[PDB]
Amino acid sequence: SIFPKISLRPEVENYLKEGFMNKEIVTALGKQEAERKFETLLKHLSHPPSFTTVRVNTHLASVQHVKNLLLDELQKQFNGLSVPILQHPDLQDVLLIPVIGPRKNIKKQQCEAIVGAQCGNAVLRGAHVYAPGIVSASQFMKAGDVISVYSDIKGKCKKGAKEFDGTKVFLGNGISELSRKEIFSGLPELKGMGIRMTEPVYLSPSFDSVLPRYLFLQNLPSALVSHVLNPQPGEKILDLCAAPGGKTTHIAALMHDQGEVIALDKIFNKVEKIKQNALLLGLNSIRAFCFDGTKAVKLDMVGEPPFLPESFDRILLDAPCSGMGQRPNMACTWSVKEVASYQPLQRKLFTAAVQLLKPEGVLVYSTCTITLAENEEQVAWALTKFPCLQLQPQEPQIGGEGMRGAGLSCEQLKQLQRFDPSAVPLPDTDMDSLREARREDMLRLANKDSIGFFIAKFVKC
RNA sequence: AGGGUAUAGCUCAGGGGUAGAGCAUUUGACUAGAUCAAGAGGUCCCUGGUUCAAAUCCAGGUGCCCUCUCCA
Repeated sequence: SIFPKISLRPEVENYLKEGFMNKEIVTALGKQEAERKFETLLKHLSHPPSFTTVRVNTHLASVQHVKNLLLDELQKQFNGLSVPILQHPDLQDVLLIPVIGPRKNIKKQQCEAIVGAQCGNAVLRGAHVYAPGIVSASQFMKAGDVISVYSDIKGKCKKGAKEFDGTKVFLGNGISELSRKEIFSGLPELKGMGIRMTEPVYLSPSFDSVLPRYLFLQNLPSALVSHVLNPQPGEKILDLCAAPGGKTTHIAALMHDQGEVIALDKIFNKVEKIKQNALLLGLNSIRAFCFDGTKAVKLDMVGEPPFLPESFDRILLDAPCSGMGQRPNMACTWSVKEVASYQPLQRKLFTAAVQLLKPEGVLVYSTCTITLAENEEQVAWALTKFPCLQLQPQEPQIGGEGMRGAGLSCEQLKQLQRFDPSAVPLPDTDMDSLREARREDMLRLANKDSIGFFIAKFVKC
């Protein structure tokens, strides 16, 4: 629709192209088709998902209660607009709010501000512009000025700059609450509101300080993962890469906080964020540790990690990935070496996971990337190296089947869940479109028009 | 078969031989700053290797980072 394709390095785009145009897909579909599929994918990745999906913290509040509170909240924020809040029939603890946009009738103001690419993506998903996000602003900007926010998708703007000839993307207009002086004079690492978005291209609710103990903003497949893992109350669960602990706290909430959930991560601050989230949402079965997942298997002779092999009931490998499935992702200035730099680490973490998994246990491997090398290929590799593992069907089944290329069978591909951004056309949700929308169309939209994601389920013998 | 990164207070270019920009700060003019000038600034992370010579290339060490919705 409104945005161009995702700006990739030629080498990177040709890499992904090599991925989606392999012998198998070409055979089953033909080059003329697969190419358009790939291009459509690249065209969709630049645009936000058409649904704001929020997870309800069932361990503190019910879905109904939270839904009503969010109805009041949306009534407040949107000044009396009428957007619905659907409840997913398959994901019981997930609420869905449709995204209104894009709006092409936004009049660009002369007073401008430039945020980081990440902050831009956040704004497109309904966030305001907080002070640490602004990297550039008009030198004559005062608090209260109606300004136009642009996203530095290339990340080539040097902080403090009064002008920028690089690549900008209009995100919408908002009222400023700081002057350029207040932001860039001296060095105050100040926090708070910088730009209150009043006219965004995509209209979505702001989830900053609203129902912090009841809500958790989370993409549909990410919430789906914990459901697929299917943890039972009283079991022992371990996710090697947990931070900031969305899927962790979800797992804990599914177990009614009755059991043991061990969460690991390499970076300290991230682990602290896990703990903060757990304490916030009221989960007490969560125990977080700063630790290298690859070195989590006990070897030397001595409750904390490392752990003895086959000592966990279920294991979730939410492995680190290229993040190519991220939406909206307008530009990626990465090297190819950087993009494919994850396969070895993923494999190490996988091996460590399998070693730590009890027999008849469940191992869920999940990424938010679209590359074959990090998804289906890893599944084939895993099924080869570990013959004790066996691919399992998943519930609920929401995403598409696995992509051909790794040499798996159709029966094997059907047991995988791959979310494809190019599944459905980009819906230009308007109020008139809202009024005339069948519910099943909205649900199919939420299920299909989502970020890139991949889920695989394994059982040990 | 993990990767990226370390340079001025901040944000970052650059590049085998005299240290670069924007912003911040400092000073001077003009009417506190949508003005004009002027200079103040850094053992270029540590160690070792290649080399006549390493801030640059290489290896090891260390710190930070690799978004899976919102103080970026």
